[PDB]
Amino acid sequence: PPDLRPLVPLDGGRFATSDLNDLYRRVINRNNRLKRLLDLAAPDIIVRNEKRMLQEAVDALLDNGRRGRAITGSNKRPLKSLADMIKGKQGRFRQNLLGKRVDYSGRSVITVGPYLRLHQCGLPKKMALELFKPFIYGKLELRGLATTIKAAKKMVEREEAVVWDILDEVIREHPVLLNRAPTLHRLGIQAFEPVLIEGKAIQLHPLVCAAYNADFDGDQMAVHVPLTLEAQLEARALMMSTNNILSPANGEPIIVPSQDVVLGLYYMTRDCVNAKGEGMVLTGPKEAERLYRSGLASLHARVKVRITEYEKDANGELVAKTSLKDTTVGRAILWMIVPKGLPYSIVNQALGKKAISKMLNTCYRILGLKPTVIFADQIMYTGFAYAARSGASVGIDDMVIPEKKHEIISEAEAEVAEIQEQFQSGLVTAGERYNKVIDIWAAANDRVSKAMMDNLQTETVINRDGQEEKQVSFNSIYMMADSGARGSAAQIRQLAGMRGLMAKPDGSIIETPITANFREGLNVLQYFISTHGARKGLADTALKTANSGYLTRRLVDVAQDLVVTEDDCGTHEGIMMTPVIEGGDV
Amino acid sequence: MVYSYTEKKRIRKDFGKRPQVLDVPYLLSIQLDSFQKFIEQDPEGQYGLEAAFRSVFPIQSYSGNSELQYVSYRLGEPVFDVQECQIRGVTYSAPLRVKLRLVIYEREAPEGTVKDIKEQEVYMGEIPLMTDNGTFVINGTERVIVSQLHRSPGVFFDSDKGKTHSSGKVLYNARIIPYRGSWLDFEFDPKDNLFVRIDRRRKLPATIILRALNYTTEQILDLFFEKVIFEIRDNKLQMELVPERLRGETASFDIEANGKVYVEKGRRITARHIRQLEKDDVKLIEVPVEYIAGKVVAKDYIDESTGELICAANMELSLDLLAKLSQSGHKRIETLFTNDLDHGPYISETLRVDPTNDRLSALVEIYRMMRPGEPPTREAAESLFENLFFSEDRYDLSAVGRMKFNRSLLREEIEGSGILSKDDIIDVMKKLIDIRNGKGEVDDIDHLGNRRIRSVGEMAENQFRVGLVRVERAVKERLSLGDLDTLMPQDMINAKPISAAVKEFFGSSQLSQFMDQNNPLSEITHKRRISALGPGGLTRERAGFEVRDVHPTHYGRVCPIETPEGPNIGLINSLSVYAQTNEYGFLETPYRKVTDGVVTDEIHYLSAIEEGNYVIAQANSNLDEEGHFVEDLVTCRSKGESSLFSRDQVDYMDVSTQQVVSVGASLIPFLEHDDANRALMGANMQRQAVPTLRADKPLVGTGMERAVAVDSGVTAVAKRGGVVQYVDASRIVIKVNEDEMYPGEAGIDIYNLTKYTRSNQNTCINQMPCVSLGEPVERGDVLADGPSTDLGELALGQNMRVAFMPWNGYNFEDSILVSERVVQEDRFTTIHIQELACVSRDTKLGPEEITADIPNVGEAALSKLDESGIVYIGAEVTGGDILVGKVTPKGEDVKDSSLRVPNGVSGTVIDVQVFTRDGVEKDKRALEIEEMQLKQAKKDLSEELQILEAGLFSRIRAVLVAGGVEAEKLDKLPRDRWLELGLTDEEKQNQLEQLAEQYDELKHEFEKKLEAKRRKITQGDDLAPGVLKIVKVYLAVKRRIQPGDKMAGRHGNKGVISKINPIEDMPYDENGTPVDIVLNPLGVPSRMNIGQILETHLGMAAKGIGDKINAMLKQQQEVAKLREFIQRAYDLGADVRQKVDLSTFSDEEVMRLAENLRKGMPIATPVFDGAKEAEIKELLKLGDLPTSGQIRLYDGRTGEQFERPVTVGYMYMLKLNHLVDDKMHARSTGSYSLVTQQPLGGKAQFGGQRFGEMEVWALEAYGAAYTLQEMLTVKSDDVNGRTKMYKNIVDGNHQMEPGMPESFNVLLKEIRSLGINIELEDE
Amino acid sequence: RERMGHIELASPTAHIWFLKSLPSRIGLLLDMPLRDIERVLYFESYVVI
DNA sequence: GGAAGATCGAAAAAAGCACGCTACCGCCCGCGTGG
DNA sequence: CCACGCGGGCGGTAGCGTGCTTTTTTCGATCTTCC
RNA sequence: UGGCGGUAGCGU
Ligand SMILES: [Mg+2]
Repeated sequence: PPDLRPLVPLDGGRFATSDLNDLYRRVINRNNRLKRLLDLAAPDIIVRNEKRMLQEAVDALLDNGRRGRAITGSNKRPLKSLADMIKGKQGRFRQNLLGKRVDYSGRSVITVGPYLRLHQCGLPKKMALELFKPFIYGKLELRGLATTIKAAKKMVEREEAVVWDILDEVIREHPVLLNRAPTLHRLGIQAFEPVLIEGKAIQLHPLVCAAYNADFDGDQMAVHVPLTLEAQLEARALMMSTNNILSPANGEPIIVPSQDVVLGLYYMTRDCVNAKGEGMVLTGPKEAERLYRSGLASLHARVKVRITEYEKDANGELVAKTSLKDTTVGRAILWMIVPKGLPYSIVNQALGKKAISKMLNTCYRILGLKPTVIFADQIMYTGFAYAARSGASVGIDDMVIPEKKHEIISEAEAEVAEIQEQFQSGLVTAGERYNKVIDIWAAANDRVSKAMMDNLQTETVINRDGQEEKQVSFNSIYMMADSGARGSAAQIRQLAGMRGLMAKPDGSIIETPITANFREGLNVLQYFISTHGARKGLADTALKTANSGYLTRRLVDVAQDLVVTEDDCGTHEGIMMTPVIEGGDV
Repeated sequence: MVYSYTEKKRIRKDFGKRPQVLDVPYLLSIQLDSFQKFIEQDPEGQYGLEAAFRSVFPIQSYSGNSELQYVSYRLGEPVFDVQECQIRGVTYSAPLRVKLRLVIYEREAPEGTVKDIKEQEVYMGEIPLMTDNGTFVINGTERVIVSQLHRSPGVFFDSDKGKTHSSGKVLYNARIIPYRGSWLDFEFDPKDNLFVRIDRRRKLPATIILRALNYTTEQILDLFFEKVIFEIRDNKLQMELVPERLRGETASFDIEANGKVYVEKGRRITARHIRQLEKDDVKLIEVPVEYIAGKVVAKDYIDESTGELICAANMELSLDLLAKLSQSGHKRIETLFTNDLDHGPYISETLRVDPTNDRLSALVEIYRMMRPGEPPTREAAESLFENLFFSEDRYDLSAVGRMKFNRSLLREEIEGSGILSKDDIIDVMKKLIDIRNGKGEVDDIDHLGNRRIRSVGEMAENQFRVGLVRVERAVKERLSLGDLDTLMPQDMINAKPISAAVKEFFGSSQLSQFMDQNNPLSEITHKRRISALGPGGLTRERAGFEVRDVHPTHYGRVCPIETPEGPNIGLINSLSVYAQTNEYGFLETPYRKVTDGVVTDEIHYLSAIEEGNYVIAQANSNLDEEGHFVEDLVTCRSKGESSLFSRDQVDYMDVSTQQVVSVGASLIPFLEHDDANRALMGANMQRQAVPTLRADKPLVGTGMERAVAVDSGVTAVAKRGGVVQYVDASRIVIKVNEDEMYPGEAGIDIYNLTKYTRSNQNTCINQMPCVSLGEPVERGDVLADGPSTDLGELALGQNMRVAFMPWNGYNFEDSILVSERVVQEDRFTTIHIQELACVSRDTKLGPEEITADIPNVGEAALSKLDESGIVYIGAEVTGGDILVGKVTPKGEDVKDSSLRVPNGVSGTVIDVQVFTRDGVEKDKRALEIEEMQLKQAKKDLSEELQILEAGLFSRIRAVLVAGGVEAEKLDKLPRDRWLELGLTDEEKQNQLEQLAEQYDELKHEFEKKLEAKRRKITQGDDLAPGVLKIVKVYLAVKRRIQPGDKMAGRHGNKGVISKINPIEDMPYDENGTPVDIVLNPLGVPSRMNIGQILETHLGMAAKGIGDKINAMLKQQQEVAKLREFIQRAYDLGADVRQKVDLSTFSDEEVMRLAENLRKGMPIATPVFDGAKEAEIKELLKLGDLPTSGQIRLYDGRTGEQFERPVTVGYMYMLKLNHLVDDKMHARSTGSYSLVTQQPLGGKAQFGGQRFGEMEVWALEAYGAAYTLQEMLTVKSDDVNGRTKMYKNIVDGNHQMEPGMPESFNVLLKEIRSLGINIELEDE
Repeated sequence: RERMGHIELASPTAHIWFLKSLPSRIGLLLDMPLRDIERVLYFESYVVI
């Protein structure tokens, strides 16, 4: 049909060329020429050539380039026939049919907003005004402010205050769906209850970011707006982030406190020995908060407080037990936001990342999802506030290099020299020499790492109303390492120990390791050696993305049909289940 | 050492201890040198246009006794200047006028003298010239051609890795690749049989080509195999024994001879036995008849009595065959030695498989293989074989190709013929057989010695040669058919194809790309970028892991750090700082020759191949004052391996510490304390940084910002030293010194700045003068800085007093909280310039006219319009406004097609440019622009006129006072009256007339120049066909910092703005100064960017020093104390290479330096020769700030005190070109596509977001189903559904009508358009 | 958009999806080699009926 | 006893190659006949 | 001497030629088991 | 208020 191969009116008298129109014109010209030749009774050779080139034209029209050369045009490249753009990645079957652009949609860069509840998101005023335009028009028509749609349009472009009030009424409980461009797993798209904010960026909840796998480094979110009641109820029931608490792959919780939040909790649970206010006896967490805010005590002080723990007994009733426990004031403050179901033992720890996750899991299992969401919001607020109050910072002086390390390196060199001497004497071969060199350097690296860890973990020495005593160090880098907010033992080892044995691109280990810390200078050769592994990993991920996408698409296509249709088969046949043992471990 | 006047204003405190022996060369040397070689006359040819002309010409007219040959070529002066070409919008090109000579030889006589010689200069097209800046100007746009990296022509002897055969046996293949022609591969098969493949067609037996080379089977056998002689004389079957031939073979008989039992039957040969054989060195050894059984006979022995051959060549011997030889009487039997491992009998088996037995048969087989489906012809086969390999024009190995061919085969002769010879193939296959036999090693393709860089000149020469042969065909045929009499050689040569090819290469090639003018570093990196893409290169997707790795030979040539992340990683790199190109094209690096133990200052440029032989020292290796290595055992590189070496066994040393990194990566301070990924992407974002309206010097730098700024063309570098005469925001006038005027010259240099000109990325390009009136200048000094430059120093971003601490979760992860004071000072506000175009194309129904009155338009909108019809300069139009009033003729009034402001775009109109075709009536604004340009040109001409006229009138005044001596009457009288003054009849009048005539001649010449400039301005610009008038309007807008904007530091930290917090909430120190930006420390420990902290500390120290200086400036302290403090600050450090002496500077110079240092002293830290922590601590101690680098901050929100000290200091931060206002887009009811009735895409088209396939998958993953139908039909492409949805939402009812998507109907109709019968069943 | 026309070919022509998409449906039905079918079809070789 | 079924190995052809977003360049056209 | 038209390919006695990988088909060449 | 291809670049 003509509309399916339109002649787009280009600027001026020019008309945009269509490949299908050119192919059809070629075919029609060929058919007319063949008809004329047949009518005039041309010699058999001429009509034979005409028929052959008509067949070639039919080849070009039906499927260009299938047999031989594809018929090109002014672009010196093959044209598009029916078959080429029916199939393919850009073909009509999978480009405008399986996934298509939609209206009532937008996109914008995102920023973190701490003052947002778990079920809320921040939408710009302009985005909300543009996306919800028909709803605003309808509400204005109902209100009688605008007599017709044109008047409502004029009022909207004029931006009165009544249009802002109408918009505020519209958005009240209208969820909007937010998603990322590389939506990999099921949790890639979730709905939120938007709230009007200033600025030009979409404020996103911090906890759900790990669900989206989207760091606030310039990533862009895409927002869609449901209209019909069924879509709104889908938004409130299944699109909601609150309902999405357990991952569908392994059942572990998807939301998990991370980064500054957990760090703050760490600073709220570490205990000193001679902190101001030690030995005080308080009656409740309220007095602990009073003392802390008044400046009469420090968060790391160890005191005794009267805790009224509420526990669940038979028939689910709550029983209160009051006991004079020994803890820190920070734990007493943390106890304020804990609901009335959890025991006090879930808080009287160092409050690492895994401890926080376990506490959240216990709260969800015991009290349910509804208290759990509020508890998560409260712990996020408290962690952010007390991380701000902590003032944790990283400095060059916080990076302590173990004193023995240099000496260790020296002895390692001595060792390798001896081994090298053997290869000079012919006692050992080159391969054994290299193996012994690698083993000696690995042992030296392990010793250096152990010495650095021993230096860092318990460096702080404190007077406690008398003689000196040891306690877990307050070094900031050690805080991030132990709390698990960000970083690992390997990274701290690279940071203040030694880089280690780097590898050649082929995979062979370099004979000599990088013996200089990141804190101190790195020579040219060591940096050049590390660049091999850096480029290796970067190229690995770059080529990995495409294969992962292709495998995901194939797996999705394979299992598209399988849905649950019945309750119970009644079959008595099932697979065997035994613990997997590969030998030496389960 | 004496400092330049531009350097005395601000001297950067530079750390580091290693002295520099080689200064940083010209960063744009490669492009300029390549183009200079390409466009210059070469007496020996082999380079540029001369080589192509000599290779192509002359042309024989099919034995027509008439040819034309090259004589000379010349490049004409460009018609338009670079600035004129940029403003007008045309291609900066130069004519190529080639003087040629056609000669018609005498007919009927092959050697007869030429009858007629027609010699003339033909205009053979125009070629684009390249500016001093290193960029080409194509169609009024600045484009850059990157240098490709491709495998060098020659022989590559490699092998498969062994997984192809799946049996653990590797296969060796030798590929001969030419610069032009067909590739030739010799490959081994699993059956140990050689095979030959031409142009990746079906393989053939290797001996087929040998037969085609007119080589007999005996010739091949003796060429590729050794010979053994068997003698049945004396009835003992004695054979000529070679002790080395008996190595590693089990004894099948008793080899005792001369009464000595070296080794007997049943005993495997031993090395002592071979030694005993060598000592005895017996010539011949008796042999049983069974031993010579499997040996193949090389000579096709024939019996003279019978006349028939006993056995053919390369035939396995047999007992009956041996008896036949014995009865024939032949005693000298020939055998081919076939060792199991030392000499593999692959050639014999390959010959056995070969079906062809003669030259004709082999040629027929080759013709069939190359040209399937065609009957074989002997002459056709001969022609095909000769053209495929032995033809000069078809197959041509380049000079670098021949050099590699000879080097790989150890031919020792660098020079050779371009064509491939028989001996070359013989040697190649012999070396392949040697590789198979176990001696020699295969080469590595990833080795940088096997890959060469092709610059712009070589590709331009190749394209020129292609066009030359294209026109050569035409001139050949025209000369062959046409009569040669009265033939004017102009019309044989047609410039259209060659010009089209050149234009296509320079404007649409795979490597010619628009340059990115974000900041001078961006242009420098783009001009020094090496890519592996383009013709004759790798593909973006089918690259492979091995090609994206960094080889150990990349040291000193390719930066391992700078590389675009993504699909192009590894395939695109940046040239090293000191790296240059050899004559053959292979990358080379400087090195210092080490003689004895002392490292001399001699510099040698070592290539990739030769670097692997000598031992290279380390740049960071300690050296004493004398030159010896203080450490006996030093780290070194040898054979591409890093290991410890002694003092004596080192031969070369690195020239400098920064020899490894590129120019872009070398600008990162404290690079040695940063992770490779972090540093790589930090440099990547450093490449993209929009210029701010106030450029601020970086407090912490690496010292090459001066070199980068000078080498880049953004600055205005003076060409001749002198004294500034007239400084202004637009023009600079330089009065050059007495030494530097050419005779008969004004000595006045006029530098015209570029003010608010659009870049290729819609960014501002502004130039601001830095010198003052009366300030002396010297050649090479900067006069006016460009974008992101301050006092001739690169300044990408701004110095912010930042701190590292969490703040209420706003810096949750990598997100940046920015104080409102930054917005107050507008430190990051950026000017963006957009350009809109309107074309008055001529239609068949009628032309288009730009007028003011438009049918049915609001008169209020016409207020911005003028009488001419273009918006006034300086208007504040917004979205939806009209710029130029254009109407177009209608069918059988005028339709309003006037250009309007795109929605969501605003700003101020800065200027309008008009282009008018010749003959079209000029417009009013065109007249205004032309008269403004004429006024500027006349002002420059008058600036020259004033000095010339002053000199001439001073000379005539001297003449008058010498003759008349009425000085008072002279000075009261006007100079024009001096001209007409008469004197007594001698030289007083003669010289007066001779000077008046010169004055008149000067006036006439300058009037002629003014007329020429007026003609140049007035001349109408050429336009596209059918186009009458083109109007371009430039708008500009200031974009300020808003939440969501992307700001990143140099070291690699990224993120977006989270909140513009009012200044009262910022943490404040004891002094009460706000702490400005606050970052998140959490990103530091994981992503290794520790160089941040140190830099931050250093930055703080720098500011502290400046603070002190500022104090001494505020209290009006005397110059002595300021000089002492500056000297103490500069002298700080241990064994620093810089020795600043403040005593030699004058008091004014010291005061100026102190004034420029009042905002902190810039610090230069080399890449690897950086400043240790001790120097930072000492500098902090000098500034009285705490040495720990952490202070006690007080919260401004609550007024409390933070428990732990936090890290604060001044850090350099940039602004990425990733603004938020141009990224947000939202649509409710927009336009729709014609074919699918679906919402469009793209912010510029007001389209809608794309619902991807994974989005549908996730929607099905949840239980939502009505939402999927919303996404699919109602909201996208169901027109009835769309209308009903809109009406229902307006009415308030949220009810749905499913409908039928139009895309499915489109697919149904198109499938029915074929022979398929897809349809609908009634049920 | 849902209205089509027909081109009346002067001579019969083969459909290419049923000819080049392996296995060749025309060749499989006729039980002849694909190369022979292609040579006969493109007006260069003759076939006996 | 030496041809037809089975096998093997090389050649040839088809098919794909994650997702968004941004910017610009060509959407005619040049040579050959009939009024 | 301009407007329609036509077929549109650069390059060259034609053939679409170049450092990916997997699957399917075909065809020639050979090995073998019986009419 | 007309979008169809191609090229290059950017973020995962
Ligand atoms: Mg990110």
